[PDB]
Amino acid sequence: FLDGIDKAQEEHEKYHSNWRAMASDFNL
Amino acid sequence: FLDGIDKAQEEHEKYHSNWRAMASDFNLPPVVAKEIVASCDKCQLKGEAMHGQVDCSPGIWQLDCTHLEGKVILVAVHVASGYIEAEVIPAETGQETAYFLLKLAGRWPVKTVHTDNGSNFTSTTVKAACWWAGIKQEFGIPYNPQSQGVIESMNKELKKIIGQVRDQAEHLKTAVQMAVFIHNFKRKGGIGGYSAGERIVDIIATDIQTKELQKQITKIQNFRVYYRDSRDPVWKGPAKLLWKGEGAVVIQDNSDIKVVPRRKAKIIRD
Amino acid sequence: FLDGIDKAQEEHEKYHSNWRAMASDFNLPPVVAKEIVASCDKCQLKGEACSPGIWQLDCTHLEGKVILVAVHVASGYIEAEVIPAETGQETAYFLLKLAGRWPVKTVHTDNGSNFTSTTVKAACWWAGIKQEFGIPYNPQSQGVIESMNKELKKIIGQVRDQAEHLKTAVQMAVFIHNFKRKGGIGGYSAGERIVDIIATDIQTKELQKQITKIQNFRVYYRDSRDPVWKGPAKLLWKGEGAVVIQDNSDIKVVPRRKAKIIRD
Amino acid sequence: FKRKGGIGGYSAGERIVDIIATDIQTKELQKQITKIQNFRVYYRDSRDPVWK
DNA sequence: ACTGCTAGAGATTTTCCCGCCCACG
DNA sequence: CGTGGGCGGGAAAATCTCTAGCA
DNA sequence: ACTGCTAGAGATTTTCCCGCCCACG
DNA sequence: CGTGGGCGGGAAAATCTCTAGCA
Ligand SMILES: C[C@@H]1CCO[C@H]2Cn3cc(C(=O)NCc4ccc(F)cc4F)c(=O)c(O)c3C(=O)N12
Ligand SMILES: C[C@@H]1CCO[C@H]2Cn3cc(C(=O)NCc4ccc(F)cc4F)c(=O)c(O)c3C(=O)N12
Ligand SMILES: [Mg+2]
Ligand SMILES: [Mg+2]
Repeated sequence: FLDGIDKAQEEHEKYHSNWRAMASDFNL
Repeated sequence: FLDGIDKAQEEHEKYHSNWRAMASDFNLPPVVAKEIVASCDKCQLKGEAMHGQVDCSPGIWQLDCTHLEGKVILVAVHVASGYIEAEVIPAETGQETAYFLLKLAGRWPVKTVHTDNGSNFTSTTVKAACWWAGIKQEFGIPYNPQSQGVIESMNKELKKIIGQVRDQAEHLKTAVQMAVFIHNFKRKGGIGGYSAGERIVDIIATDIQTKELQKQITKIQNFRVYYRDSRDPVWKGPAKLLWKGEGAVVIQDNSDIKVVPRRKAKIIRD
Repeated sequence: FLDGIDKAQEEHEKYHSNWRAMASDFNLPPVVAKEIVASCDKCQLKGEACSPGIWQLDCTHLEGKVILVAVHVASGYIEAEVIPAETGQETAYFLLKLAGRWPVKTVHTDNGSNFTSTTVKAACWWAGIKQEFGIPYNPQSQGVIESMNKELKKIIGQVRDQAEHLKTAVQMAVFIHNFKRKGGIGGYSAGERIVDIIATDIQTKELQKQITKIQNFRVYYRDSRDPVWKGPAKLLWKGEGAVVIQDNSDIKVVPRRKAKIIRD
Repeated sequence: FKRKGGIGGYSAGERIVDIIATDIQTKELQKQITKIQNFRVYYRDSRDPVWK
């Protein structure tokens, strides 16, 4: 794959986000 | 007095023995053994074992200075939500911390500060600024950094994310701003999966909703509760009804928040 | 509960109130209120283009010293910062500070030389902020920005004897404009409006993030006195005894034993 | 405005204001405040830092 | 292929004893 | 007039926990 | 009059789902 | 030949616990 997963990967590249933040913000 | 008890005392004078040793060697009750243990002024133990409670009120903010790469960093943290804020200080002095506190008071509803007993946090400029802004000052135990440890844990977290974020930026403080942005917004979890930036909204939203609803309801609902207390027949009152229960109401007579049963109660309209 | 939906529908036909009024008044789940406000014809206004990220930027030069002023224009909140030297790095630093405190989504400014640096472009690329140059979002508050700057200069003319340095009096002035200026509909100084706007935006974007995964899902359902598995209807509220769905245009309730939820 | 009598000594336009004020107080506002002040409170007790 | 551990203090639960008194022989 | 049993009040014993110190 | 506290990792318990197959309409 | 319900196997979610570090 989804585009939200790829944008969560960009979020991980910029901020090293939590797993729950990426799961909540993109329904993962 | 038995002679073995006096010789137990002399044994404690020579060796500072256990209470169980004097109990077993002379067939003694443990009360007199712990008395003889308490008798010696050198037989003093390691203290008591329980932790205190740090206050959790929305008007309190913790503040502390820390050190990294030869620079001083001023951190302030709201206690209930964990919303953080940090800056690099030019020099450790009370006037720049007073300027930081004035920025904090201008941006947030701050009522009471609580720091340690450092030199910069005891300046006359900080006292004059807190008198100008009407901020109650408070300090902790002079040699106990544990009451203020909640901001130290966040300093640890801040430097840990600073370790993750130092390579992206040239200067230190740019990465510091990026890190405080990351922790205030990007880091989720805690109580209900939110960042601290949402809880600091929700706490003040409940603050400027619930007590205003309470002020609107306290002028309308005014019930006078007379109560027959336990072990007695005296109908005492009147008390202010806080909330009507199903089998037990809650009231306040003068200062006692009491859960008095409704069968032992009597509610008057005015 | 379920019989108030039609009297919310005729209410939205006569008066066209939003989902919050029909949700809080009729004690409904807000998803059926958002679908009632969604199914209307003349209640379909514009999109986002409201915004909590309405932020005006304006520079001034007072006492030969630069003051950069930001305004949260959705709530009328305003603050500023004393800047020593006019460069894009200072504006990017202040913009990253504003992004760290509040969720800055869009900024409105002019085409000034200090605000057009590539450092600010890299900062807003790392932040993800829509940017406007010279374009007002709406021309009502356009003069009000300048009038608030003049109001803050009047507050500076009040409190210049309250502090020695420029920025200390500036912080006292923004404290006064945050708290010592009352009025309005319910006596809000400056912060209660912006925390109300931010709380409502957070709640409605949580509702958007909740509902954006439900519309992918399918509910195949049969009825009571029926074995014909109809669908796939759209889920509104998953319940323990009754599940709310919509098949074509009707808000229906179903037993969970008659339900079948596709996970994608 | 200027013909005052009755119980409380008001005129007509003031008595109707006080009467409909008491009416809108006792009509729905008490029930509205008592049905909105139910909330969610997290807390901890003494000698234990685990919030409940 | 190696590894955190141990003495003491309230605190709290679990359990005999005694006296006693109310219920019975 | 001569016993029994539970209770309750108190002592006292086993365990929970928990803490600070070893640099 | 003051007060230890907080983010993360296995681990363990609690709980939907699905498919299926054995028991039944 | 046409359905229902428990089971089991697996996912997955809420909580227990426990530690590292703040000089
Ligand atoms: C010169 C050798 C060479 C190898 O390294 C050093 C350093 N060291 C450090 C501690 C120490 O930190 N004790 C306090 C402590 C803290 C935590 C914990 F879990 C256990 C603890 F004992 C010692 O006791 C010790 O003997 C030594 C030592 O001998 N040496
Ligand atoms: C110069 C002021 C004057 C007063 O005394 C000093 C010394 N100090 C020491 C620590 C420290 O050891 N933190 C680690 C830690 C260890 C155990 C625990 F339970 C809690 C903890 F935070 C600080 O954090 C700190 O800020 C200070 C400080 O500021 N000062
Ligand atoms: Mg300190
Ligand atoms: Mg410290």
